[PDB]
Amino acid sequence: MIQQESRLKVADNSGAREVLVIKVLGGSGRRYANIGDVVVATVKDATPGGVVKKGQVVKAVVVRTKRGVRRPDGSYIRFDENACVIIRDDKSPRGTRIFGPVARELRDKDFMKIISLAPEVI
Amino acid sequence: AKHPVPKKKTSKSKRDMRRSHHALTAPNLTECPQCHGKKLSHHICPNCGYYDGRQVLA
Amino acid sequence: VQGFAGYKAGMTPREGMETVPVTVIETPPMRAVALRAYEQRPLTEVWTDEFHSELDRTLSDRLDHALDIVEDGGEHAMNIFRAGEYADVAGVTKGKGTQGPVKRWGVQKRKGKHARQGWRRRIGNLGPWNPSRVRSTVPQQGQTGYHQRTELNKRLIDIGEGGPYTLVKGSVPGPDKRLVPFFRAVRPNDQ
Amino acid sequence: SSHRLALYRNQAKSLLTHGRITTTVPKAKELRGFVDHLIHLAKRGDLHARRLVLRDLQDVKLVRKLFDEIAPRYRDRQGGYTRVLKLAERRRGDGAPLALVELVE
Amino acid sequence: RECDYCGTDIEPGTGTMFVHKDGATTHFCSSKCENNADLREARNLEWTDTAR
RNA sequence: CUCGAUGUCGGCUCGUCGCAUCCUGGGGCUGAAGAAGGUCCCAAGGGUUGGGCUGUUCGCCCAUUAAAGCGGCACGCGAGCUGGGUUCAGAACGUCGUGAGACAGUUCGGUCUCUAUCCGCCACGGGCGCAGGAGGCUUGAGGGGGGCUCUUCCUAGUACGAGAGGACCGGAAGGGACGCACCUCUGGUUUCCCAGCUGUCCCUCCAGGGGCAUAAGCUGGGUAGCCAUGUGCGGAAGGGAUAACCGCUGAAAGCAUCUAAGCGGGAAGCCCGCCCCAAGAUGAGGCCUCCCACGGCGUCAAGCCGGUAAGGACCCGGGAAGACCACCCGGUGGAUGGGCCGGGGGUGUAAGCGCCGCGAGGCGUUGAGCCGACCGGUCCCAAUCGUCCGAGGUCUUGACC
Repeated sequence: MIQQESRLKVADNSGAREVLVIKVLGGSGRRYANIGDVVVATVKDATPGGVVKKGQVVKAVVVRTKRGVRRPDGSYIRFDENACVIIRDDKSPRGTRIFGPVARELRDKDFMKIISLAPEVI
Repeated sequence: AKHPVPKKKTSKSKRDMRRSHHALTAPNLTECPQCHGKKLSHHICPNCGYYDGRQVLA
Repeated sequence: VQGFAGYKAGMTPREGMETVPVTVIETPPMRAVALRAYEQRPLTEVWTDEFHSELDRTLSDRLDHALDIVEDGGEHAMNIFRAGEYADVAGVTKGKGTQGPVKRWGVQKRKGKHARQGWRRRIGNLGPWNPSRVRSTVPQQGQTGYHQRTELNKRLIDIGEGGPYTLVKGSVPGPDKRLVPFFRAVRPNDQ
Repeated sequence: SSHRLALYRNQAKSLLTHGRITTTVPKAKELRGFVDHLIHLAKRGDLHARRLVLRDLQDVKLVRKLFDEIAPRYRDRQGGYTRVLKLAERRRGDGAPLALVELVE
Repeated sequence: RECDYCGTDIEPGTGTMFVHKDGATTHFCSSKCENNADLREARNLEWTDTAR
């Protein structure tokens, strides 16, 4: 879910807007970017040059996908949207702030940073 | 447009051999319920009407 | 009979702690027919009639403990299989039939611009020019649905009697409910 | 589809009229259940029931005819109000083992 | 709640919950809630736990 | 060899070898401490990704990765597509030519044909066989499938280390692509199951319907089976024989030497093991459980007849069993179809009357109505009655009662 050139907005403020999905990060084969996962895409467009800027080589992760995530709790969760957050090699966000909620996940795959910044984590 | 067609006179022999596996097998028919005669195993007829009920003619 | 086996109950998951899906399996003790030994000479299967009532309508642990229940009179309740264990079951494929090299065998078909052209399903090729006619290699529309399927790492979770029946860890019994299931925990790795 | 029905239709129709026709194996095997089913409705017997049965058959005369007429002659049993009987012969050129079916009586 | 609002409902002692942006939400239910609700104004909603 | 004709680039798919091995293990080497590289010997198992621009391969560029291998087989594949392209006539430029035409200079567009016979491959039936006639159960020689991997943690920040770093060895967990299987949960189906709808023809006027509006006219939704986006699971242990590679015991060379002989070490690799066939492996295998010597005919009549429901069949009724076939369960002492009946599931409270508003409608009765396969009762219905075929126990030798 979310590869080639599927797009997804920001919720942090890094200075973005939306981003194209190059590669699913992990190792060869692999074909999917599911929240918690980390993506190798770029700017489809970003504010008036906050700090990022349109068409900027990038690194972001998974937190919002209407693909529906099956919670080990035989439960089910999804969103009206599909987007995520940028990052500093060091699985570290940039956006100083968050936006739409997210999912335990993150925690499970490292990121607290946002985990709490988040307005609400579902 | 004959891409593929035989290539060597089929050989009567074989040929027929082919046509070999074929064959018939007489109707398994039985004998009348009381109609007395031979019918199509399971049915009344231009001899019957019966079975158990007179559902026919003659 | 060296083993233990019965038929497919069905599947459903539910509960646990995180939650988990399994499958139900029917089988008390389907009696005990002789037992495996090649002693003094060739020995394998005898038959001192003691069966059902219809059956003549057609008329060393594993096997060992057997001796236990196969001499008892015949039958032999199933379930050493206990709390958290790995037998293995061999279902019977599934009358799926003769299909196109499509699902029968993973393969990419008629692409786009021709991925439709009232075109479609149908393998790509056979053998080159010089090589030589054909290989027994490339499968074919190799029918399916009938295979003597099965698998491994078959973990059983729990069981109870009310009717001797078993709960399973992930179903995929192969064949369908009311189907022929045989289990074992063969050369287990999770041991 | 629209044809499966149609059939059942006219066949269901014609039949009730006579109560045992001549169509091939299957054809009959089905016109049964259905037609059959229908019956079970003439049995229910009422505003509704009728509003259905007809719904398909389309035709006072009958529709009523059965609901009242036959229906009764059946009010008692348990489905089966039909006895699908295979036949001895077969339509020509073809060679189809037709067959006959009636309202078990 | 009330499938957020969708007073109808669907899917076992678990169910599921959709969701929107802004820390906003949408616990959920059936294919009669969804679509509709996912495309206009709740108020106006009838059938269910709104225009009850 | 082919011009009584072998259809030629790249692509597609389907791949198959090979090793000079890209990733992967095992090694010896180093100007190797660690770690990471370099050098070369042994091993092909498995595996070796998305795009871009280019008709292209090639190639450069973008993000990965352990890796992103070299090459075979007419630089595999057109009776399997592709058909861009170079390579029909157009026509263009440029270009030479008095010209006509012209060009491995370029540029637009330019008819790839339904019926496989054989051999061959994948599959399923028919023989006939395996010398009593019989249904049920197993062995597997021998074949076939499958083997990869990243990362995270303790051991440990301990060996090493001036330091920034970073181990063999030993052990957890997750994940990637992949394959077998499977619906429970999830999602896609759902040609009529259920519901709303506009246009119209019959319907009797209203209501309540009906085809058609594809083969459903349109929209919302929708079991059961199939099927992924989803479920289990798998590629392991371990055993034996080795590569390279390392040693021991010790000659011939009274001193040394892995060495000919003697004994061990050591690999994702071979053999075994794990699944998948499978004796038509004519060496027709084992075993248990049934059936007994019938008739008359010239003969080693091992030839013609009733048989033995031992037993099977055919015909019927049924199956995620299925092209046909073969294969499975049932054949009224039946639950096998349908039918009905409860049960679930599914559509959103019906037809009618009722009560509010001129009307449109609403509110009620009423979670109504109606229900396609899902779970299970009940002989309403329909598998009646009937046939056919089937054994007898081939020759020699001996071992025991």
